[PDB]
Amino acid sequence: STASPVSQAASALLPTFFTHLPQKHLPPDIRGLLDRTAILSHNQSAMLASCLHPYRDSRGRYYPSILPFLVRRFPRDESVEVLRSNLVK
Amino acid sequence: TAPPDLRVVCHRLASTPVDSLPRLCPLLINHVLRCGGPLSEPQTSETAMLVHKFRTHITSLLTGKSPAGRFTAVCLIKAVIDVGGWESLRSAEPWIRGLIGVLQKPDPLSSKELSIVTLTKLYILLQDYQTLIREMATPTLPGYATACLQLIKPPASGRPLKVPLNFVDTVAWSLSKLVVLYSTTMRPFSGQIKSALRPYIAPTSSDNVVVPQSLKENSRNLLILLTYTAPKNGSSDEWVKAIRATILDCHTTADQVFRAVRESWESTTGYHIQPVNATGEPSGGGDSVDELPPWSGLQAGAERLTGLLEYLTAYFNNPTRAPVNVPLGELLDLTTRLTLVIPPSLGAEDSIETNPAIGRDEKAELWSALPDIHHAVLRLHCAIIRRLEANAIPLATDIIDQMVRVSTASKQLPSVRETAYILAKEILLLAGSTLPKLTVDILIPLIQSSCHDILTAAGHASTASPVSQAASALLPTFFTHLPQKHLPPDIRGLLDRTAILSHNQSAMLASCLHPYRDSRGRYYPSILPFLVRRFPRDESVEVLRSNLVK
Amino acid sequence: SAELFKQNLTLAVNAKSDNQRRDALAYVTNQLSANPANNPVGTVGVLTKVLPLITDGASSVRVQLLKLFRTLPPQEVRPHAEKILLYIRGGMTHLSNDVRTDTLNVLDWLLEVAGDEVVSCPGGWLKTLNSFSSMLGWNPNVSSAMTTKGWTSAPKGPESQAKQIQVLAKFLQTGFRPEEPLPYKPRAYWDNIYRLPTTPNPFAYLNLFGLPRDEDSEMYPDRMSRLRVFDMKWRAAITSGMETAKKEGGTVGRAAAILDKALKASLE
Amino acid sequence: MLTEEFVSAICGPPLSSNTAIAKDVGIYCHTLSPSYSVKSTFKKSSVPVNCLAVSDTHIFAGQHEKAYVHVYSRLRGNQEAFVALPERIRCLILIGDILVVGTTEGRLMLWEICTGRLVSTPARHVQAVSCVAATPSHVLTGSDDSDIHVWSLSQLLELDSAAEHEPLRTLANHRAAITALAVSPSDSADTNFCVSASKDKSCIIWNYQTGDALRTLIFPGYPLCMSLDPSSRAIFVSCEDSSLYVAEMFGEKPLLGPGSEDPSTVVQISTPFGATQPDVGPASCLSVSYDGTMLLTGHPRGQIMRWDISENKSPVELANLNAAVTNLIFVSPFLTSKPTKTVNIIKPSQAERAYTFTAQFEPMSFTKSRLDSLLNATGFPADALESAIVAFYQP
Amino acid sequence: MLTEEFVSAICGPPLSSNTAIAKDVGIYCHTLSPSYSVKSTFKKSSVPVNCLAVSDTHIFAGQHEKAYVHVYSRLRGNQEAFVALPERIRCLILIGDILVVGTTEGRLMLWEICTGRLVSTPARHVQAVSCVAATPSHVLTGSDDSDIHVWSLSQLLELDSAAEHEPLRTLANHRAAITALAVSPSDSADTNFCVSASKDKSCIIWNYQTGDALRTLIFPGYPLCMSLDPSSRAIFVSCEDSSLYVAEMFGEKPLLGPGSEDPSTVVQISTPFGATQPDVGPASCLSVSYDGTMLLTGHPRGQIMRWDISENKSPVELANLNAAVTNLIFVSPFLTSKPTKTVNIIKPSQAERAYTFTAQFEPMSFTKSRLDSLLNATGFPADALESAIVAFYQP
Repeated sequence: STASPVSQAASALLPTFFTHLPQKHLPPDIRGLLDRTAILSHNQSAMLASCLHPYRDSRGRYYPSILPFLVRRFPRDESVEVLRSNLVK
Repeated sequence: TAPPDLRVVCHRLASTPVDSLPRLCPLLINHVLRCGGPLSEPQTSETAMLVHKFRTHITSLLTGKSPAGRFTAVCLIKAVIDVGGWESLRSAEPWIRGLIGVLQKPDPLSSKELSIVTLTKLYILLQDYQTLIREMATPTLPGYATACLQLIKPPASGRPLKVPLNFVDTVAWSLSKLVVLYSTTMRPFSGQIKSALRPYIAPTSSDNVVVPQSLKENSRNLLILLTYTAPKNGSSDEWVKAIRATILDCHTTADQVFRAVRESWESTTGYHIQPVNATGEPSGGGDSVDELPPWSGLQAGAERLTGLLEYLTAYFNNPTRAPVNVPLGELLDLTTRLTLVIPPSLGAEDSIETNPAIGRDEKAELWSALPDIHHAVLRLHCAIIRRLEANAIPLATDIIDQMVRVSTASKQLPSVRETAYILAKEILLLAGSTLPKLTVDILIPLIQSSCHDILTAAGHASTASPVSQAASALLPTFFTHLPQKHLPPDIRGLLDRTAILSHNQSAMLASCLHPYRDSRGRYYPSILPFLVRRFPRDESVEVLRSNLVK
Repeated sequence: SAELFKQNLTLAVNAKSDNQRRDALAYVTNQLSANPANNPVGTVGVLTKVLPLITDGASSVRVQLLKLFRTLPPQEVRPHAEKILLYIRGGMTHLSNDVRTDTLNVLDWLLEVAGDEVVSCPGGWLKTLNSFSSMLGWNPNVSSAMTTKGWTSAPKGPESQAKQIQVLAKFLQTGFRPEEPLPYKPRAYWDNIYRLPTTPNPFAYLNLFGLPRDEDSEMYPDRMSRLRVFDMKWRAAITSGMETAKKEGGTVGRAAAILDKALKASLE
Repeated sequence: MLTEEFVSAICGPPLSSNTAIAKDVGIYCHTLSPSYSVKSTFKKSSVPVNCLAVSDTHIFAGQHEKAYVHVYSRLRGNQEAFVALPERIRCLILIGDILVVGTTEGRLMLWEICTGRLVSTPARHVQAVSCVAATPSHVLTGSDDSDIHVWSLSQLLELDSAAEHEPLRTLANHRAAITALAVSPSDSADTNFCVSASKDKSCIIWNYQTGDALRTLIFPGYPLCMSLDPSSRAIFVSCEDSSLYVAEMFGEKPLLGPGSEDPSTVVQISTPFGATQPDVGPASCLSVSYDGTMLLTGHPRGQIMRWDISENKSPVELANLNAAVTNLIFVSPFLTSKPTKTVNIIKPSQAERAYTFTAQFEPMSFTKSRLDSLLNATGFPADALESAIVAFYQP
Repeated sequence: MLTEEFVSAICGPPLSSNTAIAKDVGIYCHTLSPSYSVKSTFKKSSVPVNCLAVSDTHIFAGQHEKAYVHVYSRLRGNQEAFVALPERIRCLILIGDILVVGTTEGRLMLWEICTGRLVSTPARHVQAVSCVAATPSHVLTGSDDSDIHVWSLSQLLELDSAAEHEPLRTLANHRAAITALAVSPSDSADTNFCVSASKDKSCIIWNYQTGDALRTLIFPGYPLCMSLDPSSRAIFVSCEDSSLYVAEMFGEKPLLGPGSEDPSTVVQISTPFGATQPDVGPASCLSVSYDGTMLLTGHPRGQIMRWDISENKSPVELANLNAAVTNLIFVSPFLTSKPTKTVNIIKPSQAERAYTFTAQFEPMSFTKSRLDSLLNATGFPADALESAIVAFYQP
């Protein structure tokens, strides 16, 4: 199906829900829905934002990173090339 | 309890006169698109009564004598087939014939265009449901095709075309959308389309008709996709034969265009240049059906060659039904021939070999005509890169040479520079990380020109320009997909300075990710303090700040 | 010894003799108690073989399964709670009261070794509430099915009911335990990105490769959402149940007293 | 719904007399998620280690003993092609629509399946080429001569190229035959790496574009098979001691990165993540799932193990295919938009011809028109409506 | 390649009786690159430490022991305002259009220079607010009660909020008066940090959104001022012993990161990067250039000292101002396109009025049209040319 303007506006808003929204007040189901939406929509900005803004539980343990999906969907994009900066030397 | 949108629609349709109904069309369409529920409800409630009255009033407007009512009916039918789903699809059999009758009757051109768009949307939406093609699309489609071909068919040889070329564009676009889905039904109509779209493929200045660009593109797409209607699965054979005929027409036109310049080009495919008469103006074309309309004059030959190159571009812009044999070698040979003839610098016309019989005016027209031909060749190369992706790696070396030669021949034309930047970005993204030292050295003037354009647009030698945008898109690629070892240090310094002064975040990220290596071995400083101070809260800049520093 | 372990496990899961099965299971339990490393097929394999056997008609054989469970390593039990809990659903569902009691003991074991995994696994909360309310007879769905339209019918052991209410109260307090945060780990944020996940069954909340989950099968890992769904759907029914059990009195009344304490702490 | 699939290839005669499992079937196509289920079968193939390649249109399978490759069409579910290569095939991978074949003679063929063009490199390896990895830019060939050669793909494949092809670099700090090669997906000159396993019980992490050895790891046994995790965090290797070893590059003692030690320092790895019983055998092949949480290991006794790294150290048997499972290749559950479709494959041939490309052109809507906005918009656009109304009311 | 500029402020009476510099002039504006010269002057002010703020249009300067802020119009060269405050100023900073002032009574004040609002907070501090720092979301105030309070900007600047404002957290591990505060460029919850400096010879690096104290640093003397390097790698700190120290957070041993020690373990810095003579005195203020290669200090005897961080050369005197250089603020060499220009400011008034925002609207093309493309494009676009020709030839 084609991309509707409402879908494009929501896709432009999806990374912002990670970058500029407090994740400590966010329910876990909404975080899971956001991660599912990013992965199944192939939003590399949203996947990078979810990796860089992890979700803390009530325990204090971070959730696993989306990153295995991002590196397999966009293996050579700038989003993963910036995450591979620890091997630059 | 019916929707208030449906009540508003029914009340306004009942009260508003038909002559003012087109002015009331924009709000009615919004209300119908809001009416999603009852229109999709299959067949008592007030919702059902109002839906039945609304459909009856639509049919009354469509079958009425009022052209304004017909226009309102077309708009409402488009809205209903958009919002109502399969019930609105199956309750639309008189609507299709009414829409065709709108085209047949002397209605205004906007109403005809909207009827064509509505009918195309109908025939596209019926492809989901296999039976509705059989009862509904299949009988009504030949009448629609006959009406369209009657509208766009020339009335007489001594009479001009009645409909506007912008309307011919809409008809060609609709047929282009329908051939891919209904090849068998409009197989008999393929003969009339090929005669109707013949002047609009490669129009010249000798045709005395200003042909629209969208009409040209849609005619090219339609005559390329008309191979779908080939009987006995002859789609691939017709596609290959047509593209090879186009290449041959390009070569025969290029003979008459380049009769002035004595060429050192040789053909790997085996094409030999026919002799061209020295006397008279260069002429080409004929009245035959298979060949394009005739042209007179060297400039007209140049637009003929440019139009044929854009038709070859449309070949890679359009899909195919079956696997086809793409003549990549012939296309590469054609582009090599068209790029081996280059405009000179100031005073190098004596250096470039020319035929003695050709006059100075014809020469000057030729060297003015060459940059547009080179631009068309570069656009064709960009289309080939886009379609083949990693399959143009075998062709990667030659297109680099042609691009560098064209850019160095005409580095003063902003359009040629912009196209060179786009093609350079595509090629360097494709196969750029393994380019040798010689290729890196010969693409250095492109780097200098791109940095100069970016700095000129940034003001640190202006405003936004397409050339500046193309160069700014190309700028991170010089760090990501170019060998840093083969780059001279001044080139790297110019690139870093240009990225800093243009505040290009992607280029600065790439420059921080790719430190520069010299022969001595000393670490050149990174431009990371500039990137952190200009873009402090960016997520990738934070990762670079936390990783490269460690 | 590994071949002996495999053949004894196979005879325990396949043989028709209750005495031979109980002796083989006692042998496996003895080797697992003497050395947890003496497990050639692994804890997952042992669980996969012995979990269909929890619905056995032999109460003594079920007792040796309980002993084998209690000598299995809890840290290896924890990642595979969902299959054990589904077999526990089958044990709750089976009509035999002795099988129900032994499966209640197995559920008490599984709660003891892994409370958080059971209350956070997919379907671990609301389907458990379905099972408890079904075999306590406080189910609103069962009550609505029994009730008719228009008609008004007349209004209508102890150790088993006391055990059921005790296990329900323990499950409720386990799901509603107060939680405290961990201290600050200096190198957790970067290791979360640059290292493999150490959480058992990661990406379960995504459920990308699984069946779509309704309310019953959705995960409720945190206490706030657990309390939200519990107050939305199951407060009043088991409230009436604990009031009825209080009116019953006895050991059922005592189990109702622990249930009342747990539900009052939940209301806090 | 997302379903994860994998293609298995078996070799050799059957080892048990089972009438349920057919002998002549060589290739299986399975679903791992949500459960094990055999989707499809492909007939008459004995495919050794590293001779299977899977793409969305076709499965390429080099044959044991014979110098043949069987091409099967996944779209039509049949055996499309019997292609004969000039020499013995030892390893076979696919990059794009270009098949890389490493021989026993030491040669490499690059066969473009759409143009039907075969490019043969000179025998720069003095013995058999064991393993090959590829990127869109480079090809790494590790052979039995303790040598790994790095080749430029764009240099290897050109039109009218007559110069003899030469590797860019050679990495020869190994001292035994190279068993396995894996390459990070990054093509950057500063972040790329490859990891190589050889018979000297050693794995070396290299920067193959700069020719620098980043890290050396030593195992108790020589590694038979290797795979990186998707997110490049760890290496999963099997050994001849039937053990499965994990090596994380960014742990508390990092193999790579800023906190890592000197490249001359050699790390000893002796802690095994997993072990298989000798009746199952050592892992002949290994693959890693899309999420990276699971990894499949194929053993020459016929069993397939699934390993859940987080959940269970002990493997779980999916099935027994009654033959030595030499290849397991995962398939991505997401559909990737590719501008051309390779329906049929042009056989390799040596003759004079114009460079012709054979593929089906998919619809990508590269051409955009203003009528498409009216067509794809719900209702009509407001400007289109109002322009139509104005031109309608105008005479 | 760039023209850097910096503004200095002087305080107190002139130390020398006779000098070429005017005794009246209190604020100097200089160009550092490519040559040192005084580009402009501003007449009458006595600015204490951390009481200067520079924008693109104005310079705000608090007075010494007075409740006065002198506002100078940088785009006109004169003094525009003599703005009075309810309490005397200990510190002031500028963010956006809000002037954040830490007073002598323990209060935080926010003056919106474009609207005229003056939001005051209850005295959560018990002594004078020594230093203040601002993020786009938070305001950190460190006072002499060894307490740093973190406030949220939105709930501070809410229009109709009449409830008493309260800090979110209290970063209290220090034992003496907080001298200095610096904030990382990052604003995310997990990647930010803030570095304090107090009179207990200590500097603590905190995460000001979680409250955790990441690192503790002991200096031989109590710090006076710090400055972060542009890459957030080094913390330049002036001390009482006339010495500037460089603490490198992410160097050979990471203070913050994966290879760091426990946060409880304290790191001591004892190696001075630079030293000044007793006649020079300890540096009253520090600042780092835009490139980060160059550093400037202000000294109570009037001299400005240039230090080369990269070359590690000896410091050089720029000029002597005959009075204590309390504040030195660099200006960014590049211009950021700000949507509204504050030509004039509104004095703080407490009265019943509608919320009015006063600024000038700049032309930056928020609207677009088909005719704008015709104007901006060189010649006409081909499609518009073609449409014009068709409309012309149409009868």
